[PDB]
Amino acid sequence: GLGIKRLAVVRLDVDDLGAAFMAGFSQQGNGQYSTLSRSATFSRSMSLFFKVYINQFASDKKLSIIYAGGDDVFAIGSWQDIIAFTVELRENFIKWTNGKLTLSAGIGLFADKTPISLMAHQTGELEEAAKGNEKDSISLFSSDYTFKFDRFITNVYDDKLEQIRYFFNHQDERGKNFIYKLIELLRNHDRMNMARLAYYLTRLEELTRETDRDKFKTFKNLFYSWYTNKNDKDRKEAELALLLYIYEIRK
Amino acid sequence: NDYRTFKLSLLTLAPIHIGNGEKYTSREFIYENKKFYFPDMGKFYNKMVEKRLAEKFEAFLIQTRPNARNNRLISFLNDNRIAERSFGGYSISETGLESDKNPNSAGAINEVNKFIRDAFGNPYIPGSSLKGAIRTILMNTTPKWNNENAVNDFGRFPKENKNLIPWGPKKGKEYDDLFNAIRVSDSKPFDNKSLILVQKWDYSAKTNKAKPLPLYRESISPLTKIEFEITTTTDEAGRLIEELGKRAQAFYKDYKAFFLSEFPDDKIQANLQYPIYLGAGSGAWTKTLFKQADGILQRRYSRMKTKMVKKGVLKLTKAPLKTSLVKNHESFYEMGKANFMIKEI
Amino acid sequence: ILTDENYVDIAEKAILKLERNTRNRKNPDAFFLTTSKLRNLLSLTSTLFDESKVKEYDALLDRIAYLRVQFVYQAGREIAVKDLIEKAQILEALKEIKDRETLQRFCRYMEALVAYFKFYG
Amino acid sequence: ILTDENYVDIAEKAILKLERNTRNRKNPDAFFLTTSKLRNLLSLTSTLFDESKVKEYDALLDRIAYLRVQFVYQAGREIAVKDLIEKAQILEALKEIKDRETLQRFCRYMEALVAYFKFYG
Amino acid sequence: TFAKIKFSAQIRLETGLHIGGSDAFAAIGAINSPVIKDPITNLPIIPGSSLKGKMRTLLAKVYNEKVAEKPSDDSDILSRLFGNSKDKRFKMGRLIFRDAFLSNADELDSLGVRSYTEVKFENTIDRITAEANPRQIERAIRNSTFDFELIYEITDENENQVEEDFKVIRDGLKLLELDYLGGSGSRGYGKVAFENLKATTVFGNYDVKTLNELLTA
Amino acid sequence: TFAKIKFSAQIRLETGLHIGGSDAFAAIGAINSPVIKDPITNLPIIPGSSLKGKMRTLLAKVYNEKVAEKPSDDSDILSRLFGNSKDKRFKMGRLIFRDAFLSNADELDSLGVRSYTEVKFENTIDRITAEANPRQIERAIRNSTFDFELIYEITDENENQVEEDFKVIRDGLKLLELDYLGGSGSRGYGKVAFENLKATTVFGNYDVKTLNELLT
Amino acid sequence: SLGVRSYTEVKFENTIDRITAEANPRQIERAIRNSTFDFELIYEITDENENQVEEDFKVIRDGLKLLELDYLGGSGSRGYGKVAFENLKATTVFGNYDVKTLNELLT
RNA sequence: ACGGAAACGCUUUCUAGCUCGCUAUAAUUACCCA
Repeated sequence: GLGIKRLAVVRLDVDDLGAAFMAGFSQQGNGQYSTLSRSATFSRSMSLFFKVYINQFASDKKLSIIYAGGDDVFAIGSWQDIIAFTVELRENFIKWTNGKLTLSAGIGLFADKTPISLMAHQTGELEEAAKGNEKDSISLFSSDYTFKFDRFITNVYDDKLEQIRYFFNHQDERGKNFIYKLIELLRNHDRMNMARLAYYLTRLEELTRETDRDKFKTFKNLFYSWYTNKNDKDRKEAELALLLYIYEIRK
Repeated sequence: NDYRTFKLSLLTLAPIHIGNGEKYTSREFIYENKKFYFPDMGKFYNKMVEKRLAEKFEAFLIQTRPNARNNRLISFLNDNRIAERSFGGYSISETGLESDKNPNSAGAINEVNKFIRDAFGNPYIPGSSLKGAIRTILMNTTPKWNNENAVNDFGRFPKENKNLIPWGPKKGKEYDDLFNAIRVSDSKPFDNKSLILVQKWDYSAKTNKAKPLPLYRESISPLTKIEFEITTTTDEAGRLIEELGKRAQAFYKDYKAFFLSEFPDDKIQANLQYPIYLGAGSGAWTKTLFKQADGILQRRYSRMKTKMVKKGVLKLTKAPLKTSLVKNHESFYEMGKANFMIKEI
Repeated sequence: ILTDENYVDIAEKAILKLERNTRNRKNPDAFFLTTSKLRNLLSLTSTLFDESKVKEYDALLDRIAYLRVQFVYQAGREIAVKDLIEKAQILEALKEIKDRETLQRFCRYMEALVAYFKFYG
Repeated sequence: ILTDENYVDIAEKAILKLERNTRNRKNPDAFFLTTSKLRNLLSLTSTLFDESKVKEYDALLDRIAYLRVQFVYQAGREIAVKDLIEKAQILEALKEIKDRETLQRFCRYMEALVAYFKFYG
Repeated sequence: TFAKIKFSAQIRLETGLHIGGSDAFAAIGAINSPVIKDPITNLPIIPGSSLKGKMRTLLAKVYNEKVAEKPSDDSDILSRLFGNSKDKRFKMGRLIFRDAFLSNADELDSLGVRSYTEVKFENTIDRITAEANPRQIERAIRNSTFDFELIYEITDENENQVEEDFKVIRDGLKLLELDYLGGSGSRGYGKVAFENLKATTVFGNYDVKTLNELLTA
Repeated sequence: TFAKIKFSAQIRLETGLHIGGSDAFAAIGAINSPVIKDPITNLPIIPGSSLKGKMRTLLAKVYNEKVAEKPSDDSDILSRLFGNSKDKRFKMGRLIFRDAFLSNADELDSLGVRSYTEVKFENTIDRITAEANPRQIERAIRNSTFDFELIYEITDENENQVEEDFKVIRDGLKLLELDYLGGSGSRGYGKVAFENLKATTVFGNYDVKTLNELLT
Repeated sequence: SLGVRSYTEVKFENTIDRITAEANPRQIERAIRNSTFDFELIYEITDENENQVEEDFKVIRDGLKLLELDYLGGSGSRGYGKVAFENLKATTVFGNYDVKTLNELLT
C-alpha cells in the first residue's frame, strides 16, 4: 500500500533530430563523412531503437508505449515504472548513442481518470519547456522542476533518493511531517529560511534518541551541505528527491 | 496508593518573619493607642486631601526633624487633629520591648517589613518557606551532597553546583527530580493579631554588647501552632522526610558546635520539640551550608558593613513572654527558631 | 512630558546628564545614586503598572496621586533622589496621568531609567 | 544597520564574533551567554512579529521602545548580553523602526540571531 | 441513539495555581511570571488543556499496566477517554474539557480583595554565599472557584462502558486533590476541591436519576 | 415559488475558539499553529467549511439511522440538506453555510483589548523522562461575536420538507452549543453559542410564524 | 492601500473520515474579500422583443438579486459566495432607447 | 447569416487527531551611617 495512485506520461523528443539528420556527421571531417549511407544507417538505428527496442525496456515495467518512433515517444503508465523506464531508456540510449543525441523527456503526474488530450497537452508543454532548457532536460511534474538528465539520475535517483529512503527506513521518529517541512523549506527559500532550517535540523538533532542519533547528525551535516550550497543546482534536486520519496511512501 | 502523606505542625518559639518585600516606611504609620496602625496610605492621602492640608503633607514628609516623636506622623495626626482612624488597613498590637532606652518612643520606629499576606489580608506561611528551610537541613545532613557545592571554576566564588541533587527532565533517563516528591503545601491563614514587629538585635562576637538595628520586621507572635501538609511519592525523598526527625537535631547539633558555642546560652532558646530555622533574619548559616562557606560566604562583604572577622554576628530580638522559651531576662529571643513535629496521616 | 517614541531617550540623555562621584576617586565617575535607592523608586510604580491592566484608571487615580507624595518623600531623603527627579523629570511626568495608557507609559519610562542606570556602573 | 536582504549574514557573524568558553575546556567553543538569556529577549520580538500582521505600525509604538528598554536592561545584568549587543548592533537597529515592514524585518533578524545561536552547539 | 452528558464541578482552590502567562513585556520589579488569563477581563482562568494533561498522567499512574515511554500507548481504558494519536478507531477521545472560568467575582469583592491575583515573592537563596535571586510568580488567590465543565459522549458503541469509565473519571476527580493541577507543585499551588457536582444529560435520552449514585459518594 | 431563506445568527464564543490555518513553517518564537484570518481585516474568520463539515460529522450521529462509513453514505434526510456526491437528486444540497468575519470590533476595542487573537501557551510532558515541549497557539478572544448566516433554498423540489429539515438543523445548532466546533476541541476550545436564530425569507411566499416558534 | 500581499489567499481545509477519523488536508486557493470587479452585461433590443423588454429587465435585475443570495463560483455551499453587486446602473451604448425607464429600478 | 448555437470546472469533504507552561527555587543576606 506504499505508493500513490498516479499515472505518469512521458513524451520524449530527440533533441534536433532534424539537425542531427540534415547536418549530423558533416560537422566531423572535411565532408569526408557527409554521405547518404551513414544517414540511412543512422536513421535505421533510430528506427531499430525507438521502434523495436522500447519493448525490451518496457518489458518488466508496467506501462503502455502508446506512440514511439522517429523523434518522439509518448508512453503512458504507472509512475514508478515510468520514471524507471525513462532512467533505463536514457541510460541505455547514451550507451546506444555514445552520449551524443541527448533526449529531452517530460514526465507529468496525472490523477486517476483524467482525460488524455487534456493530459497530452500538459505533457507536451512540459516537454517543450524541457526542450528549451538547454540542449536537453527532463521536466518532472511541472516546468519549475527542470534538470539535466546527467544531473537527474546521478544526483537525485542514485545518490539523494537512496540516502533519503535509507534514512527514513532505518528510523521511526521522523515520519512524513518532517519531510513535508523539509519540502516547504526547500520550496520557499529566502535567505532567512536557511537560518530557519539551521534551527530546525539542530533542534531535531538533540531530540532524537541517543542510539540512532549520529545518523541524524551525519544526515543534517549532509543536508545543510546541499541546502546552503549557493548554486540552486543541488536544491530543487533535493526537493524533487523528497517529493519522489513521499510519493513512494504514500499511504 | 504510593502517595505517602505527612503532616508537619510548627510551634513558634521565636519571632518568625517571612517575605513580601514591601514595607511601611518611616512616615507611614500611626501610634496613638498602644496599637500600631497601618492604613492604606493612598486611601489616607485621598481622604486627607478633603481636609485640604495636603500641601503641608508635602513638607511633612521631607521634614528633617529631631526628637523623632514628632517625625512618625502622629504629629501630623494630632497636631492638625486628623484622628479619624477610618483608613482601610489592619491594626496590630505593640511589642512593649520595641525600643531600648527611649522613653515615650513607642512609635518612633522607622521600617516595618511586611509579613506575607494573601489577597484576603490574613497572614499565612507559604510552603516555599518551609521547603527552603528543609533543603539546607537535608543538604547538610547528607555527606554526598556536601563535597562540591562550590566554585565550579566559573567566577569569583559564585554559587552552588546545583547539580548534586537530580533536577529537571534529564533527557534520556527516568523521572528523577528528587525534591518534587516533597510537596510542601502552604499554611492556612491564621489570625491577623499575631504580629509583634520585633527589632533585629545584634550580639557581637569578641564584644559583649547588644547593639540593636533600626529595622523592625513584622514577625509572628510566639507560641502559635501552624499546620503544614507534606506529601511524598518517591521513596528517597520519602525516606528523607522520614529521617527529618534525626536530621533536624543533627544539623542543629553540628551547627551549635560550629557556630553557637563560645556564645552564652542564657539568650539562646531551648528546643522542647523538633527544632528548625525558618526565614528572614536567622543568619546565613541557617540558609546555607555551614561547613562549606567558611571563607566563601564572607568574601563578598568588603564594604561598609563587613561581617566581624569570620562567621556572622549573633542575631537576637525582643518580644514579650508567655507560658518560658527565653531562658534569661530582658527577652532576647532568637528570630526564627521554630519547632515542629511530624506524623504520617 | 514624554510620549511613546521618546521616553527611552528622555531617560537616555538624562542619565548621562546626572553628576557622579568627583571625589572618592577609586573607580571614579560612579553614581551618587545607588541601585537600592532606585528600586525603592520603581517598586512603587510597578505594582500600579499591573493594577492598571485589571482595573481602570478612574478607579486607580488615588494611588498615583499618593505616588506623587512618595516620589517627593524618597526625593526628600537623599541628595541623589532629590537630584534624580528633576535631572530626569519624573515629577514633571507625574502631573500628566491623563489615561491608563499614559500611566503604563510612565511606568515603562521608570523601567527605562532603571535599565539605563544598570547599563552603567 | 539592517535592510531586507543583508540581515541574516549580520546575525550569522554576530553569533560567530561572540566569544566563548576559553577557560575550563569542558565542551569548549560554547557561549558564555546562555540560550535562556536570548529566548527571554526573543519572546518580546515574537509577540511583536505576530501581532504586527494584525495591527498598524503606529499602534505598536508603545512596545517598540519597550524592546529598547528590555535589551538595555538584560544587557545590564550579565556581561554576556552587553557583549552581545556590542557584537550584534541591536540598539543601533532599534532606531531603524519606521514602519510595520522594517519592524518585521528586525524581528526576522532576531530570529536569525537565535537560530544561529542554537546552530553552534 | 446518541446522547451527551455534562459534568459540572467547582474547582475551589486552596493556595491557588500559577499556570504560566502569555505576555513577555513583563516588568523589571514586578511580575516576571504571570498566570494564564482571559484577555478581555484579565481574569485568571483554568484552561481545560492543563486539566486534560494533568489527568492523563494522574490516571496513567493507576490504569497503565505497561510503562508509557510516549503518549499514544495508554492502556485503552484511558485511550478512549483522552484519545490516541495512533489507534485506528481511537483517534477521538469523547471527553471535552471546557476551560474553567472564575465564577465568584461577587462574593470575593465582599472579601477585601483588591484584584483577583497576587504577587508572591519566591526567591532563590544561593546555597553558598547566601545571595538572593528573586522571582515574583503570580498565582490565583486562595479561595476562588472555577466552573469546570466537562462533556461526555454516548453513542451506539457504548453499551456498558458509559459506567466503566466513570470510576476512572472519578479517580481523576479524587486524585486531582492528590496532585497540583500544574504550577510549581512542591510549593503548594494546586490543592483543590470540586464542589457541587450536578451531572445531567444535556443532549439525548439518558437517565439522570440512576446516574446520580456513584458521582459524589 | 422559489424560497431562499436566510438564517441570521450570532455565534458568540465562550472558551475562545481556534480554527487551524497555515501550518506552513512560521517564525521561531512565534505562533506555531496560527488561526485563519480574513486577509483584508486580519480579524478571525470562522469559515463555512468548518461549520458545514462539523455539522455533517455531528448530525452523522443523530439522523443517520444506519452507521455511515463516509459522508457519501448519509441518509436522505441529510443528503438533501448537506449535499451528496453520489446521490442522484441530492447534489447541490440546499445549504450555503456563510462565514462570519468578527462582526464586532468597535465593541471589542471599546473594551480594553489589545489584540483580538490571544496567544495562549501550552506544552506537553511525557510520562517518562518528563521532558517539556512548548508551543504558542493562537485563539480568538473569549466574548467575541460572529454574524453567521445560512442560506436554505426551497425551489418547490421538496414540498414536504418544510419542517422536516429544521428540527434537524436546530438540534444541530444545539449540538454546536454543546460540542466544540473547531480546532483542539477536547482541550476545551471553540464552544460556540448560537444567539438570535433569526430566519427571514429573502425570496419567496413564506412565513416564519411556523418556524421561529420552534427555533425560539 | 488596505494592505495585503497577494490578492489570492490559501484557505486550508481537510477531510475527516467518518470512522477512521483521519484528516486529509487541502490548499484551496481563493480571491480575497471585498474585491470589486468590472461587470458588464450587454442586453440587445430588437423590434420583436420591444413588447417585453421592460419585463426582461425585471428578470436580469431579479437574476442579480438572487446571485447575491447564492455563491456565484464553485465549492460555494461552504461559503465562498455572498457576492454582492454595487453601482448597478444602466447606461446605453450605441442605441437610441432611453435608460431613464430603468435606472430607478436597478439603482 | 462568425467551427457557429446551446455548456457554472462543478458535487461531497471540521486543518483535524494526541499533548499539564512544566522542572529546581525560604525576599533573603550583611551590620551599621552623623
